[PDB]
Amino acid sequence: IIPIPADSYTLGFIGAGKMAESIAKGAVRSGVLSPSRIKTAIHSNPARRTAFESIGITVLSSNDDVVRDSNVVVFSVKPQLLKDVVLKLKPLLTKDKLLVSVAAGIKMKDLQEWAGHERFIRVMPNTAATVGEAASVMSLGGAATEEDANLISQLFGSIGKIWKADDKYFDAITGLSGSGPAYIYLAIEALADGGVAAGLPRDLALSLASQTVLGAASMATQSGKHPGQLKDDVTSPGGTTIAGVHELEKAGFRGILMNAVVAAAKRSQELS
Amino acid sequence: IIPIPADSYTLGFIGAGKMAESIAKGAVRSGVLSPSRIKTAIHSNPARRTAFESIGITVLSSNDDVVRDSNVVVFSVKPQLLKDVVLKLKPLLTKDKLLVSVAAGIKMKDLQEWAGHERFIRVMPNTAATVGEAASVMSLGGAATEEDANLISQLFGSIGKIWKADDKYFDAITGLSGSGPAYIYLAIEALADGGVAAGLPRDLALSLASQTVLGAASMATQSGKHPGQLKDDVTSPGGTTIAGVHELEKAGFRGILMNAVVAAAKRSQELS
Amino acid sequence: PIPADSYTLGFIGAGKMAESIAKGAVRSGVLSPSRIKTASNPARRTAFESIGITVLSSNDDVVRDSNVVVFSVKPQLLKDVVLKLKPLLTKDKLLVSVAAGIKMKDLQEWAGHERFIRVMPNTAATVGEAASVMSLGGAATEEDANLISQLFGSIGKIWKADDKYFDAITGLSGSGPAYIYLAIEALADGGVAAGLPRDLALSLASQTVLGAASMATQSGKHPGQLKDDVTSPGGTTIAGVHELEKAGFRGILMNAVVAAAKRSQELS
Amino acid sequence: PIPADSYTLGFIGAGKMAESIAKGAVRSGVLSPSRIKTASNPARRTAFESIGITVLSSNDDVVRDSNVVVFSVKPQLLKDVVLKLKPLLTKDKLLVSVAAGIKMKDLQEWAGHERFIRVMPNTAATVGEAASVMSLGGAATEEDANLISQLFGSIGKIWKADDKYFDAITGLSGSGPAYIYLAIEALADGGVAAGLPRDLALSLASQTVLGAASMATQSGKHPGQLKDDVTSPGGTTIAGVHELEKAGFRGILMNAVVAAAKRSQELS
Ligand code: PRO
Ligand code: PRO
Ligand code: PRO
Ligand code: PRO
Repeated sequence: IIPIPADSYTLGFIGAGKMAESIAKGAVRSGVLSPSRIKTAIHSNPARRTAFESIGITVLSSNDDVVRDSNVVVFSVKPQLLKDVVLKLKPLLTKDKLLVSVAAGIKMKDLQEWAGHERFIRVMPNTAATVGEAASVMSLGGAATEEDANLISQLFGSIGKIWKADDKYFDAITGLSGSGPAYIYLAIEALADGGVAAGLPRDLALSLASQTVLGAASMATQSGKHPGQLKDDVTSPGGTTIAGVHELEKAGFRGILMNAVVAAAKRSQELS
Repeated sequence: IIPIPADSYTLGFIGAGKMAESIAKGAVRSGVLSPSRIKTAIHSNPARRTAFESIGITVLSSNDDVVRDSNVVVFSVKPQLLKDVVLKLKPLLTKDKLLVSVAAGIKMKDLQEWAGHERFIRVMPNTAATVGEAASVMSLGGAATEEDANLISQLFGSIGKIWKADDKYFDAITGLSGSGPAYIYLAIEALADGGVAAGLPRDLALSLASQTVLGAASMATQSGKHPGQLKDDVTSPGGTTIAGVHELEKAGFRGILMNAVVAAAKRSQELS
Repeated sequence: PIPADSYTLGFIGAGKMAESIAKGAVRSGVLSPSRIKTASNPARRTAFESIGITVLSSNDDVVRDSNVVVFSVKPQLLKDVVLKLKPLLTKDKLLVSVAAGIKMKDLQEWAGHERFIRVMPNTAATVGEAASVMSLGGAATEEDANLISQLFGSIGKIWKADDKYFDAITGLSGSGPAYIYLAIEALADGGVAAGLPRDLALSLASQTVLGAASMATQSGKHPGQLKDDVTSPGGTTIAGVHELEKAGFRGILMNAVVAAAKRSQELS
Repeated sequence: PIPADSYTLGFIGAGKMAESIAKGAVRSGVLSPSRIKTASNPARRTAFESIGITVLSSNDDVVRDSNVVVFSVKPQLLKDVVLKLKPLLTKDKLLVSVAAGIKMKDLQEWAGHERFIRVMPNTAATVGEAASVMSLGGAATEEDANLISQLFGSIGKIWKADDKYFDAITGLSGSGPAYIYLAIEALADGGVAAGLPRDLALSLASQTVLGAASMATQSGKHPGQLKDDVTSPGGTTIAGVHELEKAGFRGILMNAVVAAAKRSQELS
């Protein structure tokens, strides 16, 4: 358990999907890494190979060599495949390498057993990694150090925001930050549909819906205010806003979003 | 109707509230122009005076003089006060001066009648101007030129996004981009409450809710995809996301947000 | 490997579905009636003979003379029919089941080999607009799959899917037509409620549904984008869409598919 | 009589609908491009020229050279366009409006005669599956009606109805497609909710809806009878139907048609 060189470490991606690509592009764009310090492996796909080569990253032909040449290894293969991929690589997963999983649903306990050591970090990002606005959370294996954690905070700080949480919260986090985008995509469509129902042109309605939601969320993220206080700031007496809010409350809007989160968290638990 | 000098115009703020401050700071930050080209008038308030002076803007003691010395005049007084303010200034509101109103609910027809001419532009921003992510729309008076329009698009561009729309759409716009932030503030709180209901710590739940909403909206604003396609991208077969979406649909979630927009638009129309 | 242009096809079970597949294959020229065989009912006999197909008197002989065998007997009877024919079901013969609810695992065990394809069509086979899905046994080849794609392309559209999805498919493409029959009737009733004559209302409802689905199948657009294209500002379409959304219309159709899939699973 | 086999057709308004009609009429051989003429975008010129149709530079000349004239300009513009052309709108020329919301009474007053037919198509014209209805001006002949049935039979189906029904028709065939687009999406979402892949779920949802509607349009059966045909005892289909009925599904689609019809009436 030698510390990972903060400025000079090499990063290996096992699994070359969208999420790996988003992390690699983000890390390069923000200067956390240069492409020469990143490796990935691809077998079947010439298209995925292009995506990585086109940003200056060397694509090797085996997972084995990616691991050998990497200080930090990020596993992003489909969850059902991960176990076998880890077991295959096990002899090369020496304790001087920091391992990271972004696989949905795979608990720390299992990651550590498969790898045979506890220098492992688990990250659950979400779909907004693509535009650098992910909501990510990380949990630490029993041998992951504070310096390991900071290294991974910096890496994933390049695709959005990142927080720390106990592994036991990850089902619930899945129902909120993992699944929540889709609740907001519905909301944006419905707002647009509402604008059209009130007489707006479709393109304007949709533009305004998206940006209105973006704006409100930015107010929430930056203002340091409770959401109740933000709602109080825009609800003028007997005005348009409070009329709309009242309809939401009549229908139990808040409860409906609570139910979604809860059901999704419950499904996450059931999928084990 | 001489064109406004694009590089050398002077700007006057009648009404020195948060919205005027935001536009002024933004314009200066982004280099659209220097504080020396900007004037505002304040009577009662030494605190509002500080806010403007502290960014290098000269505060005069009368509205009359602000207008005299300005090519472009932005009215941001409370809507109920606007009519009387305009009527008082009317002799000074000559056709060579481009007028702009950010007042909620005041129609172009009325602006033009009060001012006695048609070189008037109406801008309806929303509350996210504070963090530079406003959803704004502009309508043009009968004598406002394309160049006038561009001058305003550029002036305002510091506070968010701006779209052009007929004045007749503005009641409805109020129900969507004006009032919509409060719908999202409810949504953020409800998502947080949902996370806590599923076992998450409050601070994490709130941080995730806000950033999950921000991320989704960013995906919608940048991706070029229909919201339905974005939802389809994140709904894995039999997964957590679709379970949550299903609860939203069972409850008529989209129809509720439509009802809010429509009721708010209806209230806007009733408030005249 | 089955001869692509000269194979013979045998139908075990001579019901509506087998008739539809036979007629479709002939109409479209995939097959000539002389290349088709099938095996109490004089009326069913007529249906096959009337399109030029030879009706034999035993299942055994249909199998002997066929490269490809399609089983369309009632599901509860299939096991015994297959076990009876087993000695004749040699590996050079591609077997196909259209039986509702019978898993690939079971088909393969009954036959004693894995050169088996499962197809689940739906009721619209009758008018050549079936929504069908196929799963492949462990020894079914790509060429076997293409042969069956071509055969069932003659009665509608066909897609590939893992056998494990077949319960859920049943709740969507199997059961979905009924959801649409209710919708057509309710649309007609709606037209009448708004003052239209009944015959017109019904004609419009059916052809409106047909037209919309054709737009969906051919446009390459997401349904949401299609809905956006027709929803004029403050117009008639959006007013109607708003009533749907107030009532949770989407959710109700999701519930139907989910409950039907759950029932399919329970029926094993 | 308009010459049934040799008439020339003129499009005043060169939007999507006019393009769909022109392409349909050509594809099906009702017309050759040389027998069609049209007269706001240099891009729209390409769309018509690219299928062999001559674009003229004035509405006046389109009319002069046409036996049959189809008005597809935006409804608010139609009155002024007709009034401008009035001296050229002689009684030997059959006039047609596809403009939403414009009553026969008004069309006839603007044109100064009653040899006018009104057609309300819907969005599925683009794929040749429109649901259209026509009403006849006081001087439109049976032969005029047949000519227009044939023309619009090239973009889907067409029925006759009194002008007074056109608000309600709008709520049903005009607005209905969107109801179906929501249905298709919801059925796909339902499939995914039951475990299906998205692409398969969507493909199946669209084709299932297309198939069902084809059964309705071709079978000659009442929708209730078609629902009875697919609802097996205690099976998957009836479990899904039951969920629909628990929620009042039929009523919701009735509400949509009614509210849309009401809005059409309000938009005058
Ligand atoms: O609550 C209201 O009426 C004002 C107007 C839109 C934004 N807030
Ligand atoms: O739907 C699912 O299961 C995955 C996990 C969260 C986002 N998509
Ligand atoms: O939404 C509307 O008003 C138009 C007319 C029917 C189809 N779309
Ligand atoms: O209702 C049932 O169970 C069968 C299966 C789908 C079509 N009808």
